[PDB]
Amino acid sequence: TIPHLAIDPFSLDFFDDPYPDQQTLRDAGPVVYLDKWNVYGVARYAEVHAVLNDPTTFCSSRGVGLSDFKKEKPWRPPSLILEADPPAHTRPRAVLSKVLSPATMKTIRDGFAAAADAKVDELLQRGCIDAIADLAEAYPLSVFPDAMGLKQEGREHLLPYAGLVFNAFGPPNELRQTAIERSAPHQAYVNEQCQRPNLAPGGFGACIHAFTDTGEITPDEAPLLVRSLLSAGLDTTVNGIGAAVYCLARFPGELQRLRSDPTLARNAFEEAVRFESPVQTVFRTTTREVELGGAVIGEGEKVLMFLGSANRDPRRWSDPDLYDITRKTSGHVGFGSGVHMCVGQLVARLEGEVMLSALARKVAAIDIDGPVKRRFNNTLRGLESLPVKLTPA
Ligand code: HEM
Ligand SMILES: O=C(O)c1ccc(-c2ccccc2)cc1
Ligand SMILES: [Cl-]
Ligand SMILES: [Mg+2]
Repeated sequence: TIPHLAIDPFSLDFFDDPYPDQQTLRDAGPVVYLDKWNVYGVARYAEVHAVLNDPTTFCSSRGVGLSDFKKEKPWRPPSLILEADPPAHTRPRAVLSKVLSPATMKTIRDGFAAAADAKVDELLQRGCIDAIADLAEAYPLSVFPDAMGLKQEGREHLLPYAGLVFNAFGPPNELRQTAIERSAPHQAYVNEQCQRPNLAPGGFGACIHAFTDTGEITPDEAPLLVRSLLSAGLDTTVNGIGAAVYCLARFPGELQRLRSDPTLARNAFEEAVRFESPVQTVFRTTTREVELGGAVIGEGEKVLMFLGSANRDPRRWSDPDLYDITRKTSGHVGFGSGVHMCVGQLVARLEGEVMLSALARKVAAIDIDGPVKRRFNNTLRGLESLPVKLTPA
C-alpha cells in the first residue's frame, strides 16, 4: 500500500541537489517508506503539517533524529525542550519564550541593527568577499555570543558544536560518526559556559538562570536550557542569512525590489527561510498505531518530515521554486509548526531583517564571482563558500 524507495535523504548526492528526489518523494504518495534507514517519510505540506501538530501521536521525547532514545542512549543528555513532550515540555518552553520575547527583542534591536550596518559597510570596503565566512558567519558571531553573555575565549567552539548537534540527528553515516568522534572539546566548552557564573549579566543565559525561582524550572534545569540556545541559536541563523544572501545573489530582480522598499526586509528573509529551508528535516516517533495518508503506521516507528519539501510543495504554494519577497509566507514550516515551533524565531527574524535592511540600503548589486561550495550536514542546508562582489549603492 505504501511505496518503498531507496532514496537516501542523507547522502551527499541528495544534499548537492535535493529537489528532484523531493518531488519523487512527494509524488510517490502522502507516506513513503525509506528502505535505506527503515523510517517512514512524509514530504508533502499537508502531512508534514499534520504530523507536527499531533505531538501526542508523533512524539519528540524519543528523539527528533533517526536514533530512538527508547532503543539507544542519546549522545548527550536529552534537551529539556526539543526532546520533551507535553507536559514536561511546557514550562521549559514557557521560560525560553519569555527569555526570547518581544521585550528582549526591543532591548537588543538597536545593537543588532548597528552591527548589521557596520558589517555591510566593512564588507563594501573590501568589495569582493565570501558571503559565508565574512557575512553569514561573521554577523551572527558578532551579535549572538554577546547577547548570550558568553566570554570571548573559546567561541571558536560554537559553530563546531552546532554542526555536531545537527549532524547527530542524522543516520550513522560518515558525517555523523566523524562529528561525534571530534566532539569532546566542544561539549566540554559548551557545558562549562552553561553554568550561571560564566554568563554575563543581562544576557540570555543569565535570564534563563534568573527564571529558576518562579516554579517553572529549577536551578538544575537552567544549564541545559542555556545549552539549547548554544545548540540551536547560531548555526541555524548562519544558514538562514546565507540562504537570504544566496537568494538575492541569484534573483537580482528581487534585490532590486528590496532596495526599492527596505521595509520588505523581514518578509524577504522569511521567504528565504521557506525557499532554502536551512533546517531540512525533523523526525518524530509514533506512540501508537496511526493512520496517516491512508497508511497504517505501527507504534514506535520513526517518521521523517521533509520541511524543505513541504515548503516547495506545489499542492500548497504557487510557483514554489520562485524566490518572491512579497509572497504570503505565513504557514511555511521552515521554523516548524505547533508546540515545538522555533522558540527562537524572533531572534532569527530580527537578525535576518536587520541584515537584509542593511543590504537593501547600502548595496546596489550582489554578483557571484567565484566557485560556490556547498556545506554538508545531516540536518542543515547551506553553503560553505559564496564568493560575491558587492557593489555599493
Ligand atoms: C533561521 C534560523 C532558524 C531556523 C530555520 C530554525 C528552525 C527550527 C525548527 C524547524 C524547530 C522545530 C524542531 C522540531 O519541531 O522538532 C526549531 C526549534 C527550536 N529552535 Fe529554532 N531555528 C532557527 C533559529 C533559532 C534561534 C536563533 C534559536 C535561539 C536563539 C533557536 C532555538 C530553538 C529551540 C530552543 C528550539 C526547540 C523548541 C521546542 O522544542 O519547543 N532557533 N527551530
Ligand atoms: O538543544 C536544543 O534544545 C536544540 C537543538 C537542536 C534544535 C533543532 C532545531 C531544528 C531542527 C532540529 C533540531 C532545537 C533545539
Ligand atoms: Cl554537550
Ligand atoms: Mg508510485
